[PDB]
Amino acid sequence: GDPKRQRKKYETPSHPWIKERLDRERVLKRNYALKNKKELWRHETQLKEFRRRARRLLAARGKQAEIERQQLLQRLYRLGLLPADAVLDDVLSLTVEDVLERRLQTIVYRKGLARTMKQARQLIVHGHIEVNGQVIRSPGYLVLREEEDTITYAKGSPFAKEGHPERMVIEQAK
Amino acid sequence: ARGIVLEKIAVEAKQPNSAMRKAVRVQLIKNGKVVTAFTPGDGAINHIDEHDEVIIEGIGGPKGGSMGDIPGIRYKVVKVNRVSLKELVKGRKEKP
Amino acid sequence: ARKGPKRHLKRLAAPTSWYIHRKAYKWAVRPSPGPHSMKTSIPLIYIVRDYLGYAKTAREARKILNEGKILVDGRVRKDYKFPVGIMDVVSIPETGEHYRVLPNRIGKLILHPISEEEAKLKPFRINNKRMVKGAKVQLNLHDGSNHLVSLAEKDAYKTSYTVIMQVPERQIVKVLPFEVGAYVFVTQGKNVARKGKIVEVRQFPMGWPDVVTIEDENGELFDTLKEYAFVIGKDKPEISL
Amino acid sequence: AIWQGRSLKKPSGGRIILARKKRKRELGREPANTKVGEDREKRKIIRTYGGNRKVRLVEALYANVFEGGKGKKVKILNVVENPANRQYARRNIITKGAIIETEIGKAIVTSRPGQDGVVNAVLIK
RNA sequence: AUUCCGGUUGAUCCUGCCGGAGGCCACUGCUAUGGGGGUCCGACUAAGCCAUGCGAGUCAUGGGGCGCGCGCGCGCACCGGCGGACGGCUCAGUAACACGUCGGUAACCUACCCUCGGGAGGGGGAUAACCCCGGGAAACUGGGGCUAAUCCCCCAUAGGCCUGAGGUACUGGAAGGUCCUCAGGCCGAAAGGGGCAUGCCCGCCCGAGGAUGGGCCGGCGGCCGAUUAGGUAGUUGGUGGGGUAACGGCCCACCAAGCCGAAGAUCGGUACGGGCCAUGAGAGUGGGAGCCCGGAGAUGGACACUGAGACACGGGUCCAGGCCCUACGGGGCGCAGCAGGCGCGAAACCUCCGCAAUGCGGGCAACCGCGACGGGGGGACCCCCAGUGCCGUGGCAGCCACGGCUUUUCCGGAGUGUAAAAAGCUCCGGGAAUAAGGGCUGGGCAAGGCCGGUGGCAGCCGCCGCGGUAAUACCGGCGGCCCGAGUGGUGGCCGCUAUUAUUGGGCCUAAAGCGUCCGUAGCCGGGCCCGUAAGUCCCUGGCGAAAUCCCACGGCUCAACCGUGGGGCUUGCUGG
RNA sequence: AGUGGCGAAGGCGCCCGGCUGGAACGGGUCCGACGGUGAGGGACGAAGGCCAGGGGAGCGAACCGGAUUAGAUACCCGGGUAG
RNA sequence: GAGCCUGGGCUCCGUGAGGGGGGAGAAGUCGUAACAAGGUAGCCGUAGGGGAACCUACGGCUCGAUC
RNA sequence: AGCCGAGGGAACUCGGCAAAUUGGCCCCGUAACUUCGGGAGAAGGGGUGCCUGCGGGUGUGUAACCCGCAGGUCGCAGUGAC
RNA sequence: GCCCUGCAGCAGGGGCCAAGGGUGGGGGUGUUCACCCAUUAAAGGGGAACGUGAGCUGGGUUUAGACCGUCGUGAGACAGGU
Repeated sequence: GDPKRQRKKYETPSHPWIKERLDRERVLKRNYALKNKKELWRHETQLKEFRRRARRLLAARGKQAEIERQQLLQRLYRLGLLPADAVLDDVLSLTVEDVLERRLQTIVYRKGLARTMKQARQLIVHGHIEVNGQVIRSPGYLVLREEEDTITYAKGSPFAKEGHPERMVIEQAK
Repeated sequence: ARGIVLEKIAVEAKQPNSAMRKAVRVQLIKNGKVVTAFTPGDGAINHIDEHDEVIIEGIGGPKGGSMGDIPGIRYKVVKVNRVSLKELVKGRKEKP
Repeated sequence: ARKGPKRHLKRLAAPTSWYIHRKAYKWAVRPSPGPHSMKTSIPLIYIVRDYLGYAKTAREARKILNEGKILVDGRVRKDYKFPVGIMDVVSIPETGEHYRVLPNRIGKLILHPISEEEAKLKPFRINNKRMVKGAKVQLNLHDGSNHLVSLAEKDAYKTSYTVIMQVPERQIVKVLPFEVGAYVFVTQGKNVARKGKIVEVRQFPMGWPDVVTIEDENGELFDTLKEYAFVIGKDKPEISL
Repeated sequence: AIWQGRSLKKPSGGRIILARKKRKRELGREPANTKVGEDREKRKIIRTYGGNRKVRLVEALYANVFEGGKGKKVKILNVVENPANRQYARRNIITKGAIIETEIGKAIVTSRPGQDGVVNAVLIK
């Protein structure tokens, strides 16, 4: 036979030039300061996988189905998309905006460590941000629920200084 | 496919169009068979001499065949002596 | 087309019963023939290097083995291809360590630590009986080994009984019979590493093997092959499990 | 060469094409046509597939004749009535199932002398 | 996303095909900053052709010699032992018990390894190295003298095989299979060698079993063709034999007339098979080079020696075909092993470093070797993560300027890393500095009714259709849209397609009911009672390698990747 | 003489007699699922055409004439071979 | 049992004096058979005839109009 | 009127005239074309003696006739001449 | 063996003396002749009752038989063919 090659983790659209879809995606890209459509598409794909799993597992019989239900709910809880008293139908009410909320760039903007999303991106990429003690330079990391309150400036980093000029400008917004 | 040019020619467009599409006869180095190929562009035929070598691909049509108002031509020229017709026609590069 | 026997083993084609990283390298150690089968045994170098950790490389492991520091059933073993299998005792006296080789419930081979008083005994299942020249009886055991007994004491030994022996000298003590209240440990199959008490034995015609019905601690009843049922006691394990 | 490995026709009547060369382990050898000798008896020793041995008897002079437990060694005269081929009694060829004349009468051969190397026989009534 | 849009008319509803719009693979135009991971890179065409050098050795704990040193050691070729039958490459042939799965051998072999039970007695011989002469262009090779062994030979004893007659100890589902006794015969062992030291280590032979690795047999399953209908003559079977490691028309003598086939034989065509892969909502359709298992091959075609194992991938003999050296007397070689060059063709990399890791062989070991393997180098192979600036103010409606900040990337260094390097990682210094394109712009289909030019010519065009002097459809400028380190073009498979229809199509008039009837096989078949349990359903035992698929957790900054567990896959087989 | 009837279809019309095939109705008659369809295979099958033997009134392919007609190898008219 | 020679059987390929049909092509001629009762209603089957579309005869259909 | 003829093999001649070649029996195998009867002994290929032994058919038969097998052996040659 | 030349050489062209020797083998046709092929120094031609049938051959030359075409009422004919 043939061996398997590595495959993409995102899916492209069925028709390229549909106006409603173009408008929606233009708004999202602009507002979350994304570089391409690949990123939006890969987050959409994450959500679609969660939904397909829930659809398959809903009204199924056996031991493994129960195990996998509990695993799915625990994972969504741990990622910060559902609460604990969540049932499996609550997975079908999720949107891509939740998954876009859960990325570093967005959280760094929402805490006040940056004035804008593009500034947040540059901070991350240049190495000025730490999570749970560890520098992470990927603006699509998908922060976990128990890592959020540990996000700060990196120890060795100019912005660690209470008197840096750009940090003064940043704090002036809050 | 690679081939050598034998003769430059012109074909009449089907009605109700009126034009002479420029073309060239090509002998294939694989098997010696002779086919007709189209030269796209405005002036492309001025950049092709005889005994030149040429690269041939499909013209793009229903069921892998003829296209548009051209009668009975199935192929199209891509390269002349290892140079692109697009660039020759524009004027970037020079034919060797 | 192959013109003779193999001398190489690819690591993806290695037995399931091993703890081995199958994608890290291309080759694995091919086991030499010996006391157990390929499906019930592992080479010594994997024990010395991966299961225990006293060496990081094969050269170090081979030096350890050639210095004469590892015993198997009380005998010095220096070949890195030697196969170690079920019920074998691995001993390291410079450390005082003593292990028994057994299977998991998944079907993999593990080392269970034991004491020095129990590292002197090893059980053997009798797999066959022969008459040999001199009107003597040969017992063919589960690790491929053989032991001689007399005529007069031939009816005390049968082909699914178990014999406990002092290992370097091979002296018999405490024959254990296959019966209906005997305590059993399972070595192969879907129910590997389950234990309990024999409840019933059924036979079949035309070459098909015999089946045994067993009762576990919690009262759950299950079935396996008689040749997979290893007797270890009358009502209590003579060894630790 | 004596191949001895496989037939080239199916039981339906169809032709088979051998998809590989002949292997050394498939082959055979020529028959020992054990004959009644005159002066000396001859044996060949043959090396076989696993380093093993066979003994071919090529000329026979004596025979071991058995009569209800007891055995006597005697000399072979005329072969009589080999039922495996018509020409063999004329060529005085001994095989299993042949009837022979000995000093002590007629006997049926029970051994395979091209495999075993001896001629053993049971006396007839 | 279980989807529709354009095209036959002056207008309409239908049938039906073409085209658009998505994915993967290969070639190609234009363009290109960085790191990481992986099973990618002459498979499609020539299983075509060459030069240079490498890819298989090791043992002073088997033996003699010589040399270099200091009775001890270091080296050189030689005799001898083991290995060289694995590894690696390729898919020409093969429609077959070749492959897959379940079983069987009570019809067979097995060096290296394990266990137990037993042995090592007595005698002989030669010859390589070495010395004296050489022959021949080389490839190769003659005579005489001398000498060792774990080299070779003989005798004996153990032991092995055949047959006949008895007995009844063992195993097993089932025995003359093993055991005991007798008899007649054939074949017929061994290195008490080596090291240490005052018993131990490494080896030799016989027997019983196992393991490993194979040979042989059977049941079930897997492409197209009827413009291929009869085929088979050791062919089907029997008796008796030979040969084989072993069953067997495998081969022979004799006796018969059987074997296959319209449920497709035979013949031909095409092709290595599977695990798997691509695609799709699925049912399904198509493929099966790269990783694993199996099979076959080494210029084409045949035949043998040695060995546990070969009719031998770096060995032998012959014929055909080609090539090379030659003092012309004669000799040598096949690149489907690695790197390199030629050619064929649309189409595919360095004549690099190393045995440090994984393994193999040899060796008591210490260690040696390995174009396997590992490491780097080249290449728009597949996948993951990023860059080509950010903030504020004034002016417009993304840009200019002003003022600041940062350094992922860039340049230059020190450590760590590494077999050695390199990259990567930590730190230091400088500095917005070093880094966007391709296609489209009439409708399908997102985007201009703006300028200059040309003028039914020139050109565009998947399809519909534009252009004929006012061009939103040609060329170009300026603007704008899509995607973006990529974006377009050509060819193939899937989907689109309910245009192959089991799910799920049609046949009055659109393509389509044989001119009508009888009936063979097959398919479909009324109601009740009794039995059976083959199909069918449930439960339990033994199998269906790993990789690849889904889920969670853990280790690389996350991720791709790797590991630990739980399921699934193998279209199924078999005991109850 | 029909919008009629019989027949598997093709197709079947003066009267009388003989031989024969099938269907419908009526039926507390008999058998007791014997049924449907039907690949391959077979039977029947308008006109016309062929073989052999007869017959030949009317009609009439081919052909032979006369008109029409720009032309007439046709339509119209008069004869006529096969059938 | 190679290879050589010889007589055989399928398949593919490459050429041939001369002959035969088909398909496309701004545009050469002869007539006007089919669409209206298309100027003799059209069409099926068979047979004969004719520069060519066509004509005639026997049997059939309406997918044929007017009183 | 007859026999042989090295190397060539129809160059002879209007023309292979004349001469040569083949030849009996058994087994195998057999084209186009066809009025399906033929063509056809198509073509083409193998074998054949003597002696020693075994077997079959009919038959009452070591009377007589006919049909097969195996082995040994000699020659340039076994329908050895006709 | 010599002479002239629009004769450099190799060759060509045109003339004089000279008949001692040579001038062949094949394909289609009855052919002589003519045409063609490969060689060759060249492959000259004429006369002798178109040399040579009391030397050979007998293909041709329309005696007697027969067929086709054409001419002729016909019997028949043909400086036509077979």
